Amino acid sequence: ELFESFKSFEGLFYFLGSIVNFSQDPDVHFKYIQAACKTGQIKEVERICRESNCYDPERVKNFLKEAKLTDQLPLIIVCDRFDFVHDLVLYLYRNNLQKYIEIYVQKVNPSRLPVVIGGLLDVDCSEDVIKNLILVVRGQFSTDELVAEVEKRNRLKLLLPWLEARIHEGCEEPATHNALAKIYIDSNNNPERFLRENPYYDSRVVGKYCEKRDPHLACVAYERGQCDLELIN
Amino acid sequence: ESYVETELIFALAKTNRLAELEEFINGPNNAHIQQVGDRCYDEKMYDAAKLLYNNVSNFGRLASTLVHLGEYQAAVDGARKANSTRTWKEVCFACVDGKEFRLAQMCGLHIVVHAD
Amino acid sequence: GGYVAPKAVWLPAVKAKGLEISGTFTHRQGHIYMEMNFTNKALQHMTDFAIQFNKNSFGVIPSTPLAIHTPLMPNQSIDVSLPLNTLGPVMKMEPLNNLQVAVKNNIDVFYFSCLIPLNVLFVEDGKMERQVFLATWKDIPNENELQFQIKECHLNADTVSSKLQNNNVYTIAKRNVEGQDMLYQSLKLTNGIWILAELRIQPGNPNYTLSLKCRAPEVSQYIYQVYDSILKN
Repeated sequence: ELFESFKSFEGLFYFLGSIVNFSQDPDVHFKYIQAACKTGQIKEVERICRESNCYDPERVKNFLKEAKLTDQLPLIIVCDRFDFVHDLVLYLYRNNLQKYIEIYVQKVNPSRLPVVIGGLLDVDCSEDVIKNLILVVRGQFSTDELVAEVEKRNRLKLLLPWLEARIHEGCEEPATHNALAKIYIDSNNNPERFLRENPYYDSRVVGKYCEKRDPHLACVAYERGQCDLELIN
Repeated sequence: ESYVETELIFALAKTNRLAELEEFINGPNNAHIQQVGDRCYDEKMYDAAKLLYNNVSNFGRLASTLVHLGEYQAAVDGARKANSTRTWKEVCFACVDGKEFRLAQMCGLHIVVHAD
Repeated sequence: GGYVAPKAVWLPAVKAKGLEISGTFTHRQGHIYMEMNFTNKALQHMTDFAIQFNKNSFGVIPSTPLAIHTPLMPNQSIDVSLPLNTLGPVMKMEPLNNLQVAVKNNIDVFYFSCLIPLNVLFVEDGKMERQVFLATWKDIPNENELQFQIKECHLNADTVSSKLQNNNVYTIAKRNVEGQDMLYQSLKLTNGIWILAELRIQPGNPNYTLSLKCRAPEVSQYIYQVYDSILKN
C-alpha cells in the first residue's frame, strides 16, 4: 500500500516478482499482474500466471475484460482452466472471433473443440468459419459427443464434407462410419451395398437408431452383425 | 460491483423505470443478467427481462417471456431463429391457446420432424 | 509391523514461506524413522535442506543428514525417510513425548513441534521372564501403579495379544479368572525403562482396565495412549 501510495511504477512490482517465490497471497499477485499490465510485460508473467493458479479468476477476468490488450491469450488459458468458456466465447461473439479460438485449439488444446463449437451453434454463429476451422489441422477429437450436440441442434449438414475428405483415405473408425450411416439415414436411401462393403460401422448402433425407422434395413444391419436374436426381438 | 447493479436494475423493475434502466444498462454493466433477469419474469415484472435477454440474445427465454407477456407475433419471429424443441412446443401450445391457428400450423411445421 | 499413525501436517506452507511438511514416525526392524513428505508450494527452488531437534526426553536425534539431494522445484513433493536414534542429549520435555524441530532450506529456518508416539521406542528385547515379572511388579512401589481405561474394545485376548506383540508389547502370562482374561505384559523403552501391564478383560464390559506399573510413572499415561491407538487401529 505504501508502494501504490505514489505512482509506484514497477519497483515493488519487481519486488513481489522476486517474493512471489512461496508467496501465497494471490490478491497482491493480481495487483502485481495489473502492474505488469501498466506497461504490458505480462508476456513474461502470464507464463507464471499459468503456474501461479492460487487466485480467484473472477475479479481477475473482470480486470481482464477491462484490461484492454487485443492480443492477450492467457485469458483463454485461465478460462478453460476454470471453464469460463461460455461467457468468454459469448463476449467473443459480441466483439470478434477470427483465430483466437483457432490458435487455442491448434497450439493450446484441440480437446474442447466440440463443446465450444456447440456454444457457437447456440449463439447462432456463421457456419462458414466452423467449416474453415474444421479444415484447419487439429490434434485429437471425439465425434460422438460432437454429433450429440449436433442432434441437439440438428444441423450436422456441415461436417459431412469433413467426413468425405476423411474417409476419402479410408479411416476405419466405427465412429465416423456410423456417423456416415446417420447422414445417409438423413439422405433417405438404401445403402445396403454400402452397408455390406462397409464392415467398419456399428450395426448395433444403426439398429438401435432405426428402431423406429426402417426395420427393412435393420435386417441387413443385424445380418452383417449376425444379431439373430436382436433381429427376432 | 455486480450486487449493487444487479439489485439496482431489480429495484428498477420494482419501480418499472425501464425507459432509463435499459439505457443506462448499455454502459459497463459489471452486473449479471439471467439471475435478476430471471427474477423479472419470476416476479412477473415482464418487459425488462425482455430487454435484458434481448441484449444478451437469450432466444426462447425471451420468447417465453413474450408468451407470458402476451406478446405472440414477435414470439414466433424469434422462434424462427431460436428453433429449439422448447420454442416449438411453446409456440404450439400457446398459439393454440392464443387461438391463432394459421400461424399456429405455420410454426407447427417445424416440429413434425419429431413424431413424439 | 507395528502401528504407524497417518501423516499429519507438521509445518504448513503458509507459515514456512511455501514449505509444507507432513510426517509420522515408524519403527522398522529395530530402526526408528521420521517419515516425512516435503512439498514446495513456493515459486523458488528449494535447496540446502537440513534438520535438527531440540534436546528431548528420550534423547531422539537424526542419525544422518537429511537425504534431499536435488532442488525441490515449485509444485514438487518428495517423500523423505529420516533415520533416528536415541543416543542424543536428554532433556525432559512437557509433554514428555514432545519433539521440537527446526528445518532449514535456502530461504529460511522454520520451527515446529510434533509428538512422538511411544511405541516407536518399544524395543525388541522387552519380554520379561515370568519369574522376573512377578518379582519386578512386587519390587515397584504400589503407589506407582496407574489405571487407565481402553474404552469400547471388543477384541479377544488372543487378538489383543497378537496386535500388541506386533508393537513389541509381550504377553508374559494369561490368567482366566471366572470368565475374565487377565493379560500380564511387558515392554521396554529405548532408554531401558520397563513398563509392566495388567490388562483386564471382563464379560459384558466394553471397557478394558489397563493397569501399568513403571519405576517412572510419568511415562504411563503415554503408554496408555499408544496402547489405546494400537488396539483401535
